Amino acid sequence: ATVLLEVPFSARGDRIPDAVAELRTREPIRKVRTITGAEAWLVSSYALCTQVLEDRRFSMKETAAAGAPRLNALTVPPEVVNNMGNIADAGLRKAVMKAITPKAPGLEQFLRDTANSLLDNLITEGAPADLRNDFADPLATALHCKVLGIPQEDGPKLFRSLSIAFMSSADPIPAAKINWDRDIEYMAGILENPNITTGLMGELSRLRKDPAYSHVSDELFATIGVTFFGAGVISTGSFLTTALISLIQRPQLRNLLHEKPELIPAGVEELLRINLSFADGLPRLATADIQVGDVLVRKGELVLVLLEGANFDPEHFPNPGSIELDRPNPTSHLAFGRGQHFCPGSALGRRHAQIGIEALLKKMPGVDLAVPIDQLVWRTRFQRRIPERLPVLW
Ligand code: HEM
Ligand SMILES: Cc1ccc2cc(N)ccc2n1
Ligand SMILES: Cc1ccc2cc(N)ccc2n1
Repeated sequence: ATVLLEVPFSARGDRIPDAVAELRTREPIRKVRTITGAEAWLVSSYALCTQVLEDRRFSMKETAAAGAPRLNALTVPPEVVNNMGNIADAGLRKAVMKAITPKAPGLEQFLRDTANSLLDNLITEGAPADLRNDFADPLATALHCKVLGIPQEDGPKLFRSLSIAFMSSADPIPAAKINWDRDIEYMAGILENPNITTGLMGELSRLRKDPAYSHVSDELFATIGVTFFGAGVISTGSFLTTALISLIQRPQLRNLLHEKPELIPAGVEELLRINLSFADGLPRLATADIQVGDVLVRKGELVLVLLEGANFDPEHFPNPGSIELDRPNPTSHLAFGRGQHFCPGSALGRRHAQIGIEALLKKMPGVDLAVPIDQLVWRTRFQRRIPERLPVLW
């Protein structure tokens, strides 16, 4: 006897397992067991993934209900899974969205200046350099301090919560509550701090004292700061790190982007499409009985939308494992989701990766891995796939 197929399949972010294409062809929705022991429906074709993400009867918020089959344990309060919903209900969606666009005056120059300073410090120190810990993550942390309006020197301590906050664990994590409560107290202090007048926290601090928002809770305001810092920093640092691996492993493309930097936006869109940074399918709970392909998903069951299942589907992206800069459907991948919950940080995430890549290719045009690829250590039981260190020379 064999056991029910377990997810996730591999924590490696540098290769897609051959199993995914076999599942997609044979059984694009099928039962799997998650790390909690729950059953779920794993959805792996582009057609069926888009169906589930575009049907709100597959609910994000209901994944937090007591008693439901779980992908992993909550690392935040259950009402917090619903954070964007709550932002919208408080009338704060347009203001949050405006504050996190990469369009603010000087923001792109700040990203460039910060990427160049981090790269000059690595060049001074000499090879090997670690492009995750000493490049992509500090660039993500400095960008999000600037976008929030909070001091750059507060970025490292907020960042240190993330290796626990974004765990994908079978059981509750006592350190995640200690760090969440601390980080909420920090963001509540920021809303009372008269020096914080710019970015997303300066805007929320003003709206807090405006009569049109006098009954929005102080818990929501602090929560938006902790959730957007952590989600933005983990998502952009982890995607930049694993896109740098895919670029370094393609020297022909690396040289083409170095020679024609105007192609970096189209290269970043293909690196988003092939990115394996999400370690688990996106979870949803059925709120009704709904036909998905050959399966009737029933009310209360867990569905997992496998982003690389959709993004490597050759029926939608022919020659899916190849980076092609002239596809006719280049932004139609699911790297930022789809539907009601499509990432509000999409533009910021694209600009962070374009600027970090442009700066790296100008400063270190000979960048290459300093260890054999199989020597990267892939973090396990985490919501992202990331190498613990990314050693390069140039
Ligand atoms: C390359 C970088 C990023 C990637 C690949 C990314 C990916 C995603 C994906 C796949 C979703 C959908 C989750 C779902 O439907 O279950 C999402 C949602 C979200 N993202 Fe991003 N993200 C990125 C950057 C950011 C940034 C920069 C921020 C904020 C500063 C951010 C904040 C959020 C929030 C708050 C949600 C939940 C939206 C809702 O529930 O309606 N993300 N992200
Ligand atoms: C439930 C949830 C909430 C916020 C999220 C933010 C992201 N960048 C990615 C996935 C997210 N998922
Ligand atoms: C045997 C079985 C299996 C899964 C079911 C899910 C439901 N929502 C209702 C009845 C069910 N019955």
